[PDB]
Amino acid sequence: NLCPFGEVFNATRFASVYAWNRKRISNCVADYSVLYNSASFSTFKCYGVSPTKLNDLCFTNVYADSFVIRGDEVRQIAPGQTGKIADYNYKLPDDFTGCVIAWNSNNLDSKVGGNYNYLYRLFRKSNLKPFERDISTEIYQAGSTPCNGVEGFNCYFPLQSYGFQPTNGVGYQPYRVVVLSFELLHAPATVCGP
Amino acid sequence: EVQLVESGGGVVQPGTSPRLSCAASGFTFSNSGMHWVRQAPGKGLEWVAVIWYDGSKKYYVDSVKGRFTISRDNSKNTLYLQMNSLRAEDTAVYYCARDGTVAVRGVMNPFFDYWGQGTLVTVSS
Amino acid sequence: DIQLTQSPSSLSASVGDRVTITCQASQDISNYLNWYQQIPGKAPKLLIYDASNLETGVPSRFSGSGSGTDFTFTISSLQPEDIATYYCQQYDNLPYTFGQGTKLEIK
Ligand SMILES: *[C@@H]1O[C@H](CO)[C@@H](O[C@@H]2O[C@H](CO)[C@@H](O)[C@H](O)[C@H]2NC(C)=O)[C@H](O)[C@H]1NC(C)=O
Repeated sequence: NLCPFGEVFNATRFASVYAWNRKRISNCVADYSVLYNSASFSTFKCYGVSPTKLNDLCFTNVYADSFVIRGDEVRQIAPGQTGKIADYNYKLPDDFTGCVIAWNSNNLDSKVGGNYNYLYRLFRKSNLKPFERDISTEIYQAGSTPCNGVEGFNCYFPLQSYGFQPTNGVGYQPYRVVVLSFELLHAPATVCGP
Repeated sequence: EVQLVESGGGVVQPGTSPRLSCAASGFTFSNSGMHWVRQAPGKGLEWVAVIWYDGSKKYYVDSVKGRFTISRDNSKNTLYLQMNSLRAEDTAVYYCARDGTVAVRGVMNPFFDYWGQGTLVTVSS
Repeated sequence: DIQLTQSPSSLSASVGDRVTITCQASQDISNYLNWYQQIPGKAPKLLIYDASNLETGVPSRFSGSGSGTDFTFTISSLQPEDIATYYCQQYDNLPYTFGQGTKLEIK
């Protein structure tokens, strides 16, 4: 079968940071080969299962989250790491049992004239719980003098655009992050290598 | 090849509104607002005011709210600040610094990366 | 309403000594803070943005860390050049107060 990873790797579209797709794969053999051999991977960090032994473990469910984030802040996608991403829009469980892959992709997202297409969550009322989607548009409400659905001194739109340019630098420039999560359940295991 | 030039200060009498103007050397100026900070003569520095992405938001210091008017001429790629009124505490040096995170549509540069030069605005009669 | 407070407010370390200055902020500030290099009558420029990374151009000796409500800024081997004042500022909440200031001296 050899279920492809290109559906989540080489797809031209990417939910910015919060509409991140949650694609589950089943009844296949990943083979985890191209994931390790490729030398273009900026970051390849795994927790728990060692990188070499992935093919030897037969799980039952595998999730492949995908998105893009500021290049400098890629480190924030890790267990037990707080900041302005994990704390507001996409948090990972402390006892995580998966891998995270980060690519440097400038030629594909940083347009010469500038790109403002990709959105970014900044403001929220309460902290975020692990593995939850927070697609939202309601205007931020500071509290006292809560205004209404309008922009004012205390009231702000809880979204922003990265504003990518070709020559921002190593940081502040597109990165492409894919998080592979493995889960084992009482149901029979199906996903593993040769 | 980035730098910023300020001017429009000096001996200023009370009740006047001199034009404190600063301009940029070269970049996508229209896509990056800025801020103005004030350096007390020997104490420290707090602020002056803010200018947003498309001249939309105009925030000021609470202590001096409603007095200063800060505007931007995008065509000239310059920023102007006027002085509606003065007290004895406005004897500082004004710096104007660019932005690029949590200040403008599009995060490009780290907050307060360059600054540049200064203008002395001591007020007396 | 944000209030900043730098504990030391004055240092005098040896040329080859490691100086670990600190910055404390009220409420929560998350991961938005910067440190500055105020030489008398000069632009403060920048060393560390987000309190976790050094801007491209500053010497690699300096470093920073911290989160939540507390941050630390470490200088490894300060040369006689590094005798400027240092300020810590947050930029998260619309009122972005500016740190008090810490005069650096030589023993
Ligand atoms: C996505 O596209 C890239 C480039 O077209 C593929 O890169 C592969 O890299 C391997 C070595 O790592 C080489 O065989 C080729 O450069 C590419 N393979 C093929 C078959 O073209 C990448 O493999 C694609 N994604 C996936 C999941 O295969």
